[PDB]
Amino acid sequence: LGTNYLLSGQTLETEGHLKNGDFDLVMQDDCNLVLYNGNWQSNTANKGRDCKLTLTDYGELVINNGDGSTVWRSKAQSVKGDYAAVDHPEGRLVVFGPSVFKIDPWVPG
Amino acid sequence: NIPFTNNLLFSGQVLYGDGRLTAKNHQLVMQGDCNLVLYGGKYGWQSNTHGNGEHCFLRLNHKGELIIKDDDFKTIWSSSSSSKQGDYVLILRDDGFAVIYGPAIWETSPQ
Repeated sequence: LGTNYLLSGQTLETEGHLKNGDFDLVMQDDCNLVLYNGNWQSNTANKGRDCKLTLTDYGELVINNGDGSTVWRSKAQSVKGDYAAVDHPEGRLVVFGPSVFKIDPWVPG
Repeated sequence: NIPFTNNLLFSGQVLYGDGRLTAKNHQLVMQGDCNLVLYGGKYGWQSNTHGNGEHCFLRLNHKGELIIKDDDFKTIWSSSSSSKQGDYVLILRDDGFAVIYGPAIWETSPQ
């Protein structure tokens, strides 16, 4: 996983975090997603155990508990494609996408 | 000004004079010779613009296009990726790909 971003198709697990500067986004053991120093939380404390954050290929963030039930979602969706949720250094998690340009160093020239 | 993060470039930020993004095994460098180069495995990449301008800088705008300009604002290189108006981010990802995502569709806000 990246330090400060989550991509479409990736999972932030229980105890996982994204960090940028003093801001620390944690998918906590109590199922609450909390952005330390950012005054924000999903407010899902005690709505499950073994919770995981994902990001859909429509740009929606989704928290699911340990038995697959959706406990929270960001609601905003856009076209189908690749997205990234990034911890901005001013202290906000922002969903950007779809992708629009790619530089690929694995192939010629 | 937006504070710098090593693997990101947000709309409005600029790189120049060997400023670069850095991630695992890769660097994307806006060199003092006016060439934008992605260093690291396998092949790497370049804009192929060595010597084409003086004091060039890279900037991402608010339609998802990345531009190299010289000191007089002549275009040296463009990503040709112009899109909807908004906030974008260039990520030099841990897998080596540099990808422009946007616009922003959702954000947390203080509660």
